[PDB]
Amino acid sequence: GLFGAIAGFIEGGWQGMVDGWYGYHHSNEQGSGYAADKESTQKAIDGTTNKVNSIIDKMNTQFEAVGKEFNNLERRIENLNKKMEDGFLDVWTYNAELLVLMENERTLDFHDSNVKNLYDKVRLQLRDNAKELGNGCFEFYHKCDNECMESVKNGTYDYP
Amino acid sequence: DQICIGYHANNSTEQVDTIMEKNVTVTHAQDILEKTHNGKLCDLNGVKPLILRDCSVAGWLLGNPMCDEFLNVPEWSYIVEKDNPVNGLCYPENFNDYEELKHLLSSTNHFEKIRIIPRSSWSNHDASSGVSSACPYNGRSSFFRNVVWLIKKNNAYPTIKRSYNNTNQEDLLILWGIHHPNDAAEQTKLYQNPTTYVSVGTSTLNQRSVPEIATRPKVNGQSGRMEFFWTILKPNDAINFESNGNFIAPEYAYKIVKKGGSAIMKSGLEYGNCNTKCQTPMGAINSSMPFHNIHPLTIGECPKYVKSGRLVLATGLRNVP
Ligand SMILES: *[C@@H]1O[C@H](CO)[C@@H](O[C@@H]2O[C@H](CO)[C@@H](O)[C@H](O)[C@H]2NC(C)=O)[C@H](O)[C@H]1NC(C)=O
Ligand SMILES: *[C@@H]1O[C@H](CO)[C@@H](O[C@@H]2O[C@H](CO)[C@@H](O)[C@H](O)[C@H]2NC(C)=O)[C@H](O)[C@H]1NC(C)=O
Ligand SMILES: *[C@@H]1O[C@H](CO)[C@@H](O)[C@H](O)[C@H]1NC(C)=O
Ligand SMILES: *[C@@H]1O[C@H](CO)[C@@H](O)[C@H](O)[C@H]1NC(C)=O
Ligand SMILES: *[C@@H]1O[C@H](CO)[C@@H](O)[C@H](O)[C@H]1NC(C)=O
Repeated sequence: GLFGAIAGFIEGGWQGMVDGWYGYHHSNEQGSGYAADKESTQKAIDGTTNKVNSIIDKMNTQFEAVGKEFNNLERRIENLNKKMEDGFLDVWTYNAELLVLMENERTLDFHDSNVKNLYDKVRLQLRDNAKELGNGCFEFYHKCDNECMESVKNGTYDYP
Repeated sequence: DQICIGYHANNSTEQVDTIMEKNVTVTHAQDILEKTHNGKLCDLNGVKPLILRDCSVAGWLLGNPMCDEFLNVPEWSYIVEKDNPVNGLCYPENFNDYEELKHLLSSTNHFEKIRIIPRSSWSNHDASSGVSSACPYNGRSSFFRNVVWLIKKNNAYPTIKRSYNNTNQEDLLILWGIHHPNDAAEQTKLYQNPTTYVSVGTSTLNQRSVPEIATRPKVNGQSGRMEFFWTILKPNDAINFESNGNFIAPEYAYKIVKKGGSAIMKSGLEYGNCNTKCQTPMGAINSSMPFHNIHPLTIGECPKYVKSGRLVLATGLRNVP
C-alpha cells in the first residue's frame, strides 16, 4: 500500500483481533494473545467519521431539478432547459463519484500509515532489547512476560 | 518471546473502488446511496396531493363536466397530472399562455373558488342555451361549468358592460374566453351581431379580441373553436369586460393562496394512502442516505439525486485473509 505495511511487510491481517483495527499479538512463557491498540484505533475512527460527515455536508448544495412545461413552438427553450438540468445532474454525479473514489484511496492509505506508525513507535521502544524479524514482529533477546508485554502497549516501556 | 504489530481482518465481503484498483474488499464500508422507494404517491407531511386523474389543469380550472371531482378542491401539497389526460378542452380550442399558468400553480398550495359573476345576472342575454354535445353530462349537451357561453336573447345581443372589483385580500385568477364560429351564418344564429369583440381591461391588462370565423376539421364533433384567457386581478383592482358577442364570461374565479411550495408532477399513479417527507413521481423515499438515484424531480426533504448505480465509501481497511 503507499506505506508498505498492510498487505506489505505485514503480509496478512488477524481474524483473531476483534477488539479494533490495529493491535498486537504477543507470545511468551505465560502464553499468547491479541490486543487491539485502543488509542490509534479510536484516532482512526474519529478521522474516518469526520471524513464521512464532511463528504456528506459538502454535498448539501447540489442542484435540484424543477418541473416546467413547454408548448410545440417552444422546443428551443425546452431543450435549453433539458440540457441545463441534465448538465448539472451530470456535474454533481461526477463530483460524488470522484470524491468517493479519491477519498477511498486516501482512506486505505490512511489505515496503512497508522499501522506503519504504530509499528515504528514500537520499534523505537524496543531499541536494542528486541530483534526485528522484518515481518512485523519483534523477538526479545532475554525473555519477556505479561507484565513486560503490557509495558510496551502501556507505552510506558523503558528501562528507566 | 515475541510482540507483533498487526491489523484487523474479518469475513467482510464488502467492496469499494479506487482510482488505481476496483473492487477492493474492505473490513468495513458505508453505502451512501438510497436505491429504493415505495412505488406510491403519498401525503407530504400529512398534506395530501391534488391528483388530477384523467383531468388536465385546464379541464379542472374551466370546469369540464367530466371533472366534477375537482369542483372545489382543498389545500394540496403537490399536484399530479398524467402525461396525456383525456378530459381537458371538451369544446376544442386554445388556452393562452397555458404553460405559464401551470408554472404559476406550481408556486401555490390552494385555489379557493368564488363566484364573481352570478349566472342569473345576465338579464338581457340567454345564459342557458350555451351548451354543446362536445361537453356532455348525464347524456345531454353541457359546457365548462366555471364560465358561461352567452347566447342572444329575443334576436338581439345588446353590448355587455361588466366590471368586477377584487374586494378580497388574495390575488384573483380570472378565466374567460371567446368563441370562433365556423362561418357567418353561425355567427348570426348565436350572437345576431356580425362584427364583434371581447375587450378586457384592468390597471395592467389591456386587450380586445375579435372572433376569427372559419371552418376547420371536427374535433369532438365541432368545427368551431374556443380560445381561453386568464389574468391575475390584484386586490383592489377592477376588471372591465365589454362585448357585443362571442363572449365566454366568467362565473367563478379563484382566490390564490401562496402558502407557496408546490410542484406539478407527471405520473400515472393514483393516491397510495401513505405519508412521506420525500416524494418522487415514481414513489416515495424514506431514508438517511445522503444520495438517491430514484428520479431527479422530487419534492420535500430529500437526499441528493445522482445517476450513480453504486456509491460506497470505505471506512475500514483492506481485508487481507
Ligand atoms: C502499565 O504501566 C505501569 C507503569 O505506569 C506498569 O507498571 C506496573 O503497574 C502495575 C499496575 O498496573 C503495578 O502493580 C506494578 O508494580 C508496576 N510495575 C512494577 C513491578 O513496579 C505496568 O506493568 C503496565 N501494564 C500493566 C497494567 O501491567
Ligand atoms: C375597488 O373598490 C375599492 C373599494 O371601494 C376602491 O378603493 C377605495 O376607493 C376609495 C375612493 O377612491 C378610496 O377613498 C379608498 O381609500 C379605497 N380603498 C382602498 C381599499 O384602497 C378601488 O378604487 C376600486 N378599484 C378600482 C381599480 O376601481
Ligand atoms: C462471518 O461472516 C458471516 C457472513 O457474512 C456473518 O454472518 C458472521 O456473523 C461472521 N462472523 C461473525 C464475526 O460473527
Ligand atoms: C467488481 O466486482 C463485481 C462483483 O459483483 C463484478 O460484477 C464487477 O464486474 C467487478 N468489476 C471488475 C473490476 O471486474
Ligand atoms: C421511515 O422509517 C423509519 C424506520 O421505521 C420510521 O421511524 C419513520 O416513521 C419512517 N418515515 C416515513 C415518513 O415513512
